[PDB]
Amino acid sequence: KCVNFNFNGLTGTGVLTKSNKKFLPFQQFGRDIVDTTDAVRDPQTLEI
Amino acid sequence: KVTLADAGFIKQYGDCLGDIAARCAQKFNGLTVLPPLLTDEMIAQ
Ligand SMILES: *[C@@H]1O[C@H](CO)[C@@H](O)[C@H](O)[C@H]1NC(C)=O
Repeated sequence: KCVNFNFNGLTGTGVLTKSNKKFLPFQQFGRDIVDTTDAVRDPQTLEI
Repeated sequence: KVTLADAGFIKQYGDCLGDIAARCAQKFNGLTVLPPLLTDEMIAQ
């Protein structure tokens, strides 16, 4: 659903869904082709 | 022979993907493309 969110200081508005991206253990944020954030690691569950 | 990259349609359901941006704003940054009034079939006619 479209919610506001704040993930460890990164804030914004959007719909959060299950990702099929595989982040390596040191990665916290992901970005798309245009250098805007498009995925996060949950600070508590570590799900992408 | 000609590949048209924009080819505007209803792409919000299309946009959701693993690599969401897939692109030329993907609509999200405020840039969209309107369809032509005459479709390719109408021009062919
Ligand atoms: C944070 O605490 C919760 C408590 O249930 C735990 O399940 C979770 O794994 C913890 N996360 C980290 C990163 O320690």
